[PDB]
Parts: sequence; C-alpha cells; structure tokens
Amino acid sequence: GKSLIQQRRGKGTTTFRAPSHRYRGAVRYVPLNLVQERTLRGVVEEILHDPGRTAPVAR
Amino acid sequence: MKYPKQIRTYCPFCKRHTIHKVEKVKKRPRSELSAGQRRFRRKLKGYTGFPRPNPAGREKPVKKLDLRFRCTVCGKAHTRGQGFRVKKFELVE
RNA sequence: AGGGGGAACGCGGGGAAUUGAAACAUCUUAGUACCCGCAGGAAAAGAAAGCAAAAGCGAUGCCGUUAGUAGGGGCGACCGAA
RNA sequence: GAGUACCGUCGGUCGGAUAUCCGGCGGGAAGCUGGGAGGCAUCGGCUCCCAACCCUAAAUACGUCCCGAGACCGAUAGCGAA
RNA sequence: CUUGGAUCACGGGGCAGGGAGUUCACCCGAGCGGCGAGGUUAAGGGGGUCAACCCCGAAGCCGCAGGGAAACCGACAGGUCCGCAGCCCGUAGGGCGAGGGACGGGGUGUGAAAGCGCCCGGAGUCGCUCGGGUGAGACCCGAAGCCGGUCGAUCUAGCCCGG
RNA sequence: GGGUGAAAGGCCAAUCGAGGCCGGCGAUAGCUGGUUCCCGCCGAAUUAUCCCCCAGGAUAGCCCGGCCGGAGGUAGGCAGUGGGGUAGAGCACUGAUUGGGGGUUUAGGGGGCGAAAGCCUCCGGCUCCCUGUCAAACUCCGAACCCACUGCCGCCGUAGAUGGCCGGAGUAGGGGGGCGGUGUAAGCCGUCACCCGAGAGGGGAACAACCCAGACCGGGGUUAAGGCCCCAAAGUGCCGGCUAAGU
RNA sequence: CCGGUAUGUGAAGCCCGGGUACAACCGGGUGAAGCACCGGUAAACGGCGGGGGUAACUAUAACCCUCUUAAGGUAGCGAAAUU
RNA sequence: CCGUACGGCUAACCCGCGGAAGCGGGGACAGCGGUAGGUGGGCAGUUUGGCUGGGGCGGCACACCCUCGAAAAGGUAUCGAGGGUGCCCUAAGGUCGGCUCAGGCGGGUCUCCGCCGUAGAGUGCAAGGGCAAAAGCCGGCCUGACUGGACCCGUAACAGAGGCGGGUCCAGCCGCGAAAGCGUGGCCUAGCGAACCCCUGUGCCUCCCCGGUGGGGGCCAGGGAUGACAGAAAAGCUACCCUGGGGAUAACAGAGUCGUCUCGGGCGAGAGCCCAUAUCGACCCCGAGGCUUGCUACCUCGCUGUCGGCUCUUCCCAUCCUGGCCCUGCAGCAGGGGCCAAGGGUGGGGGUGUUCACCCAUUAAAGGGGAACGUGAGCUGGGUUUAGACCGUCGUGAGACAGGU
Ligand SMILES: [Zn+2]
Repeated sequence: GKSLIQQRRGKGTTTFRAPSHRYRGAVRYVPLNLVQERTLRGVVEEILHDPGRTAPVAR
Repeated sequence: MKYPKQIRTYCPFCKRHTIHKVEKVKKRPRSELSAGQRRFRRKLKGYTGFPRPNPAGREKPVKKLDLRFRCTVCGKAHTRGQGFRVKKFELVE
C-alpha cells in the first residue's frame, strides 16, 4: 500500500517542517545558578509580535 | 451391539483352546523421545512457515474395533482377525 | 608510518529472487548473483588435549580413488562427506 | 596459558542423524596425587593424547603479459575493433 | 495447423550472402575387436630424435556364491527324460545327440512342519562407433512479470530563500 | 513499495495500479511460429485404465529393425457337441385395458313398505362364460445370426509356423456411409470396420469419402462404370404401348 | 472501542513428588497479559415488522383482537438524478 | 529456609542547567540486553478444483450395488431411464432334529376344529436371482466372526496394476452330529482408503574399542484418514487491468432446421327469420415461405464488431389507391367477399434515441417486405459496452446491478 500524511510528517521535510528562521527567539527565564537570591531588576523596552507564539513578546 | 466378556479360543502359546478375556485397546499419546517427534521438533524451530500438513477435523462417522484377547493360563494377548465397524458396542455375560 | 591503484587467482563478513518440486508454504535455486572490508606475487593452512582399533600411523597442502557410498530429506524432488 | 574446558537455552549453518561447526544470553572448574578424546547419556576397564600464546619453505591457483605451437576463422567469419 | 485449403483462414515485393538435435556426466542395448576364470589400468615415474613414440605402475572398480531388515548360516565341474542341427546304420525309418526344453537333488529366509520365494551344473571384462533415456540454456526464436544494486525533480507535483 | 498529491490512482525528463538503467538472464511456459540433398524396402493411430486430469503425460493396443527356437497354425467353409432370450408371436406370471351376461351378495354411501343396523334391491364390488385391445424395465413359446470346442476340406508354413527375447518410434481433436439410444428437426452420444484422412486414374456438369477401379517405364489391343441428335467419341437404332402437361 | 476485574482457563521459569547410580521423562502447585464474565458508549459500524375484524344502503376505517422485536421508521419530502 | 504485595532511602541508571567542577529533580521503576505467551492485512508470500450441447448460478453423471439402454457369446457412451448403500446383528453367525407359508371356504362370536392351497408368504435392509421333509418357523448344544501358509478369478474382457474383494486347498487346534458330512462371518451380487508418522501386541535382532544400566532404532501382526473416495494443508474484486493463445468456445451477420412465426388449405358441426357454403366456419387432419423468435455450433476471435436517422439506387407480390371483372343476406349511395394486374403513386407533423405503436390535420390512398437486420474508404452520433462521478438495492469489505442519471 501507500503512505499517510501521518507517516510522511515523521521524516522532516520542507512540506512538514516549521519555518523557525522566521520567528523571534526562544523564551526561557534565566539559569538559576545565577539567581540564588539576587532578585534581578529590569526594564521593559519593546513589545512585539511573534509569528510562532500565539502571544506577544516583550524585550 | 453385544459381545461377550470371555470366549474360548486357540492360544498359540499353549497351543490349544483356552478361555480368553476380551479387552479394548486404550489409545495413548505420542512420545517425545521418538525419532519422528524429534525430527518434527527440530524442523519447527527458527524462522520457517509450517513444514508439515495440518488437517483439522478429519474423521469417519464410525471407527473400527481394536480388540485384544488375553488367555488365563498364561495371560498373553493376541489378535483375532480383522476389525469391524459398529456404532455401539457393549460387553456382557 | 598510513591513505590511492591493480584482469583473474586469494582471506574474512552480509546475503535475494526467478526457477525445480509439473500448484505450494518446509526443501531447492544457494552460502549463489550482488554488496561491504583486507592482502600478495602467490595467499591461506601447518608440527596432535589428532587418527584408529587385539595391528598400528606419525605436521600441512595438491592429484587419483574411496563414492553418488555412510548419511540427510514434505524420507518427496533432491542433496552429499571423511 | 580461565569468564577458558564444561553444562542448559535461543538463532544460524552442516551429510552430521538423541551423534557437525559458529555466535548471543544465564551459570562455571580442577589446575601434575592433575586434566581431555574414544559418534545418546552415565559406571567401570583398556587404548591414544596435554587445549585455551606465536612463526614456518617445497609440492597448488591465475594469466591485464612474454616465448612457442595449431585436423581453429579467413573480412556479414574470427575478439565489439585486420 | 486442421476431420476438412483455390478459399472471403494464417505466412508470401525481388536478388545475394548468413541461418536451427550440440557438448559433458551417469544408465539401457547393438555392430565389430582384444584377452579370458580373470580382465583393465588411473594419478604418476623413467627413457627418447622430446605435446606424437616406448617401458613400468593393479591403488581401486567389475567378475568368480547367494540368501536374509539384521545377527548369522552357507550350494549339482551332471542323476533322468524329450529332442533341432550335425554324425553313424542304412532306404521310409532307426540310433547316439552339444546348444534348447522339462524333471529330480541342494543353500538360505519364513514357518511345528509340509510346502512357497530368491539362488546353485564356470563367462566375464576392457575398448572404438552407433541408437536411446535422465540432468545440465540442452534443436532455434518469443513473454508479461519477480529479485538486487546504482541514476534522475532542466518535464511535472509540493515546500523554503531571494526577486 | 519510496516521494508529492485542493484525491483524478493524478504527476515523478515523449516511460507509472509501482520509474529509467545495467545485472540475476541464454528466467520459465503443458501455448504460437520455424527446422536445409537424392533414390529405394516396409508402413499406423485419434482407444481402454490412472493423474487438480480435460490444449498436457504414463501404462497397454496398433508400425519398424535384429535375433533365438523349431513344427505346426487357422482371417474362410461342411458336419457335430454346447450356450444364449433379440426380432416376431402371445397372455401361462407382474402389471395395465372396452363392453355385455350370468351367480353370490357384499369393503361401503345413496332410500324407501324402512314400527326401526332384517329378511328386498339399489349404483358399486367378488367368482366365472363370451367379446375387444397392450408392454424398453412381462414371458407358457421362440428365429435368422453370434460365440467356444472337436473332426474333415481349403489356405499359410523347413527358402522357417504358433510362439518368445532385445531395441526404436509415432498415436490420447477424427470424419463419410450403414445400425442403435435421445431430440420438432438440424444435431448429440455410441457401435460396425468398407472408404477419406494417408489413395492416383475413369464417370456423376463441377463435388474428400456415391459408381468403376487400387499406380515402376516405353508401346500395342480388348473391356468396366456408363453412354451413342449437336456441344462431344460412338445409333436422328428396332419392335410394342403411353404422355400434350415443354410434364 | 473503553472500564473493571472478586472467579475459571491460561506459556516459560520457580517449587514438590516419582523415575534416572546424573539427565532426558511423568504428575501436581504457583500462575501474568489475553480470553471468558459484569458494565458504559449510536454527530461509533449499522438497524428501525406481520395477519385479521369493525360505523345510519356504498365506501372507508377514528377503533379492537392476535402472532411477534434489541427496537419496530418519528418530523418532513415523495412515480423522485431513488418507481 | 523461597518467593512475594506495600512503605521508605540513596549510591547505580534516566532528565535538566552548566566551560567544567558540580547543583537540582526522578529512582532501583524506566530504559538496555536475553527469553516466553498473546494481539497484529500495518507489511509479505501464496491458494481459492473439475465435468459442463459456451461459461457462470444449479446438480454430481467426482467411490460402490441392482434392472433397462445393450444390438439372444463378450464388450459398448451421453447433465441416458428407474431405484438404493456409506449400516445392523453374540444372533440375524456354525451345526443337529422336528414342522410348514400367504390367502380363502365351511363352522363358533366378535385367539378354537376341518378343508383347498407350487409357494400367490417370509428371508436383517433396494432390485434381480435362488430356496418347501427347505435356504422359511420352533427348539437343543456351540463360537470356523480362529492360527500358520500356498495357488487362482474380478475391479481392469480381448490387453498393462498398486490397494481392496471373492474362490479352491495343505497343516494345526475345535464345534455340531450316531454317522457320512459340514463349518476360515451374514443364500449370491453394496456398506469403504496409499507413502511417511504415531499407538497396541508379541518375541527376537541391533546402538561406532570392551562389558553392564537407562533410553533409542528394526522385523511381524492389528488399528487412527484423506467422500474431489489411485489420497495438496488453502477465501475473494478488477469497468486501471497485462501477457500467451483460441472460431477446439459464446454476443454480432452468414449456413442448416423450422417447434414458434407470417400466409394458406381439406371435412362440414353449428350460427345465420327458414337456408351447411352470401358471410362465418369450430373439434380434428394436410401444407408453403424463410420477412419474427428460438435450437445447433459448420465459416470468421484483431477483416469488419454496432441500433436508429439522413442521402441514393434497385427488386418480389401475399394489391393500399389508380385500370378491368365475377358472387352477394348487391334498390341507389355504398359496403362485404373473391379473380387478372406490380405501369405509376403511397406524403406532412406531435411527444420519445428510438424501430414499431399511439395522436392531429389533410388525402385517390396515405400497402407490407428484400438487397451482409442494402448503404460509417457516404455523413451524423441521440442510444448502447471502457477510463470520471451521483442515487437506490445487494455485500463485513475491495466492490457489483442484462437498474436509472
Ligand atoms: Zn495361553
């Protein structure tokens, strides 16, 4: 027999991959060997639209 | 159909007519230390299909009668002709 | 120091199907075609924890026979040593 | 000369059949008053040999080549190519 | 090809050249030839005027004893008859009569045994050629397809990047 | 056996219900096609049993070549010893089949005098006598013809019989004509062994199997089937009778 | 398909007994998953009936008697691209 | 002493963060290796019979017995006619003795005596055959329904044979009977089956130098089955379909035949006010043609495969009108029925792919057939038989429909 879309997605072709080069970076917090108790302070400077997040991001 | 329990017949060891009890033969199953069964076991092993035929559900409506006749003076058994098919069979006096 | 090259011959691994059995599945085709690796002018083996049978031989390797035999096998078609 | 001889089990392979060889898994020795083989396993007797480390010529196979030959072809033949 | 071809059945424009029962291994038989209760050498060795020629080499295979699953046991170099050819007596016929046919006796297996089966009264082996069977591409041509390893998205399908 | 598919099995370099290229590969086939000089001697079969057998094979029958052995054999007929159940015929068994008569009354449904299932019958039945019809699965009878054996005729045979051994095949779609079963018939299935197949020549206008007749080569003559007005070789032939419709 | 598993069966291994001067071998016990069992699920696959009788002339049956299913085709549309 | 179910820990192992070093979380689970059972068209390899007046659905003529067919020896086929077996029986089997059946008549009432009775009954089960001091019924005793072995007939003629079946015997041990004699299942003809493998019985031979034990192999006999019965272990679609071939085999036109079909005839029942024949002509009997349809399977499987329509030419007569005549239940006008006659004519439209059939309005009348169902190297292209898709039914499904679009 022939294949399914289910089954062709699992190989990783341009017909199925994510175009992540189009997105803004990943969103993580901070590594906590740095945040022992120091309670960093920061300032927001921009709010932006990400095509891979279904949510705005902030710099 | 009715057969007696004891019958007076020729015993080829005593070489004369003695009295004989009538026994049916009870069927036992195959042994594992036999050569055919050994062959079968080693041909079933590994990656194969099935190497022999497998007829499932093959029988006659009526089967013949194995019958052994055992003397009383010596206690040795023997066969008495060929077999004959009947559906019912019961031993009596 | 290695690396790449070399018809056929060589050592080591992986491994089909057509076909035959007047179908076919165990078998056969066949450890074949083909694939991967490693060497040479030859390679590989080689000096008994062996063969044998009341007698004895004395490392390996090649030819001729043993022999279509012992023996394997839907005990079928067929395969097959020392 | 130890995960070795050996024992069970699985897969492959062999003529190797309850008696071939290779590998995986689980167990596993004695060690010179010692140990192995003798076609199912075990007991006894007798016969033969000392594994788990290494090297080794000669007789052999081939012919991308050479010499030399031929009840071979003779330009639609003979190698695909005189 | 067909029961059946002038056929409204197939092949058939003309000429020249090419073009289809081969080779091996085993088995059954024959037409000749050699030795003969024995026949025959293979690999190989030696010699030579060196791929021709000559001598050695019987390992092995067949045969001389068969029966039986096996253990095991282990036979008639002629006792009788009928009789073809040919020979002898003859005048039509009669006698001996190889080879041929039929009895009798024996070995063994099976069976208490008798009887039954195979076997026994000396001919095989070694070659050349031919016919055939079986297997190998196996008289010549013809498949659709099955398996293995490499090549391709300048066509066309889809996606990304930059226009 | 993978890709891509707004899904049509659509596209993947004029190739897609699984690409192209070399290899296994001179794959296999019981199916179609082909198979190269001359003369001479002999000369078939398409049918019984078995096969997932029915377009194919094996065992036998039917042809050929060699040899052994050694004296009978029988494709025809005459007489005899035996067997048989067909055609035809008939009703003696099985079973069917018209009607009229007697005799007895009933297995049973119609009624009346049924004073009450009877002494009386019904219309049926049962036994006989006449009358009229039948049989692939009937026979008290019964041919022609067929088979086996024995003896004689006749043929073959010592220039080698019946018979036996060894080897090489081909044949497993048959058809005309006569007989039988089935079928509205055409045809289907068998049987017989004369012909075509595998058979020239002479005639039927021509015709595979209907008649004559079986064929080395050169020549001569008489016949067969059938024909004799012209085509066309040979009679406008002879006697008796019929047809008027080109029958 | 899901869930539950008290109970039955259910392979290898392990344990007991017999046998084997050892093994093969025989018997029993333990015994998962699955099956069997009990339940939920139809915008899950699919399925959704017959024979009779009856009203003031005739017709028709609003009605009743029965045989019967897991349940007996609802609203609508209907000789239909389905007759 | 051996396992377990559960709770807990961190030090193996997995996760993350991080040059690293370590820190955090989980944790002896998981993952990894080896083994055992299940589920499993997700992927593969294959099978899915044959005969068959084409094939398929149906049946079994696919193993056996009897009668006919069947042609007076033997043999002889068809999807030929008519029926049966795939068992039962310790007696329904062996023998010995005694006795006779069904049906009816005549007595007696609702099994009793006598008689006639060739079998008109019965036989374990079909048909045929056999059988009367019996081969039937009534009884008494037994188990030859045994062992070891030879030869011959059939299946299967003539003429090949594996397995099965029957028959004539030798020897042994036995039964019945006074004896002779009979008895190797059922009066004869049906009731069943290879190789390999396994089970049972019996008593002997053998396992790699020798000898023991356990276990294995062999000879002989009996049994477990292949019904497609001289023996594979086994379901379907193709309209996307491919190859090799077939007129050995259908649909299509031809040939053959003519039951059916169209067109007719003989006879005279009866009907027609009465009157057999103006007209009609039953029931029964005899035919032509080849324009319907079937049956068969002789030609053609790549010649062409087709229906209707348009265009164009020609023929038959069994005559619709047009010409000429005869009978009438023919007053005239007309009608009905028949003879000669084929020179000419026989048209236009509505729905339907239609042919035919139906309808309208006119007309002298608006006939029926053949020519490869005339005519696609002449056109068209509506229907029908490809590949796309929809509905209804059938099917678990792939899918099908001589059902529609
Ligand atoms: Zn005894």
